[PDB]
Amino acid sequence: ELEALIAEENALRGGYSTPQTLANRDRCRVAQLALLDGPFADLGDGGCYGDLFCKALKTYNMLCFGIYRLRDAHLSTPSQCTKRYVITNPPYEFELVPTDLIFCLMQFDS
Amino acid sequence: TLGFFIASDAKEVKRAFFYCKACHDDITDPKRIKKCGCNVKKYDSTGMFHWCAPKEIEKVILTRSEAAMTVLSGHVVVCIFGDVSSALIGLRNLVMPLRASNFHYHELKHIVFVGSIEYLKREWETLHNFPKVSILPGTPLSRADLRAVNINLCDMCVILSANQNNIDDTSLQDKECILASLNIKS
Amino acid sequence: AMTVLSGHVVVCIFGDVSSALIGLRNLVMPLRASNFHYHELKHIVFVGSIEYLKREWETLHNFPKVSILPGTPLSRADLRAVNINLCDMCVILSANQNNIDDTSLQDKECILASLNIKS
Amino acid sequence: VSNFLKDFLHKDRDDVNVEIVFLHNISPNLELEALFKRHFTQVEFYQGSVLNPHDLARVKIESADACLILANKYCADPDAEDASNIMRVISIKNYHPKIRIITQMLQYHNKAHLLNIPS
Repeated sequence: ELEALIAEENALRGGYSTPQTLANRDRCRVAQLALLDGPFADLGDGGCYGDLFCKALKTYNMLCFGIYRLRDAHLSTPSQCTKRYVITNPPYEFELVPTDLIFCLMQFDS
Repeated sequence: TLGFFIASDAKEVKRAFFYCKACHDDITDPKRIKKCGCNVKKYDSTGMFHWCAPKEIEKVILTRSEAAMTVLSGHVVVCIFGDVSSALIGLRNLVMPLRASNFHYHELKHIVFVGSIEYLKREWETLHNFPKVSILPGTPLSRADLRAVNINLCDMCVILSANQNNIDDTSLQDKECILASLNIKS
Repeated sequence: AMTVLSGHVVVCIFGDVSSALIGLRNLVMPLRASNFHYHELKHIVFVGSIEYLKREWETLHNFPKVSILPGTPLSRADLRAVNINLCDMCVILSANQNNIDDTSLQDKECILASLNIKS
Repeated sequence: VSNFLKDFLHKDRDDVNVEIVFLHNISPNLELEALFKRHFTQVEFYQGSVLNPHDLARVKIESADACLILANKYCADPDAEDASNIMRVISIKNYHPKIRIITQMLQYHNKAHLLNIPS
């Protein structure tokens, strides 16, 4: 419908807020969450990915689907690199480290 | 109802269709699952994007001193290698997902376009209904412009080129963007 | 949009500031042929670029009921402004025939314009 | 090439056992072919691109003493030529970071880009 409106007018048209549009506002958005100081801080220190997935989905209706992991995290020696790589859909028994970011789909809250 | 899954192989996906609680609840191994039969406008008309009243391009253009005076943090810097005679790239496709009304107004990220104003005036007629968008009419290759927009504090720098048709050799089409990247890292 | 047009002729033109003139007077003289009374004359509205139409205008400025909408034949808003659902005829013409090299692709604009109006 | 070979392969130059390998995607014409034939015992030519690592492996850039990059002094846009040469330097240093590079720069403000390459 928005495609048809934009095709007709060649522009985006404003409008007044109605309960239907405000209900249409509620969706999910892509986000990255850190495990350093969040509600999953304790679980991110050596815990499994599946427990994080289940807890997030059950409590906040949050869908975790990947790990943005610091590249030099498996090395014993310390490193100054801040680069991270993508791990898509890790298994249940995948081990977490506190310096990890979680791809998630978060609900809208007013 | 159709459902979308992420999986390594398509054989495990059929378990979502063959599942039944009667003779699969006790089964622990997933590979053992079988087919046993047991007053003011703030959004657009559809209300799915943040909207603002149209504004002239003069009110969003910043000078280098003006950009330095304002403090930008957690913003998006879009460096563009455009021209007065070059193919439009459709910058609205970059700005609509970032004004998607899933986000509150305070969660929206400021967008600063760094590039030629002769190119950007030809794009502005599709971008003037979005709230927090500004222009620095300079060059992505100049360090003074990058320091004016606080590129060390942005959430993302997006480097795009528009003069792809002009360059004949395919491998040399990326010389600007690559150089721009190597500039910012140094 | 304020003025009401009915039983008129809408001439959509795919012109340009640097394109061959097509001689629009040859379209307007037979429609102002004095066989018709003044009340029987059909209003002519040209929809297209004003850079091309200014170059045409020096041979069309002596005819009574001719107007210009400086827009695009491919935009639906311009077509709704001239009440294209009430016209007697819509004439779709192109002027950039020399620019396109491939012969079969010379008609892409006009054809698309037609398919727009029908939808 | 004629000026570079005239100075490099001078008759009064002390005996240096250094061969010259030209790498260029554009095939040489009759005059370049004759010039390469005149120095067939010291000069070889290969068709290829610096930006392609296969061609860099062909000319044995990993064991070459140096790479010399010549510029187009007669070009419409000197900045584009300088950027292309800087990208050639980036490609060579990405293949082999320790090779010595002598390059020609047209404009003075462009050579600062060379300081952005850590190699």
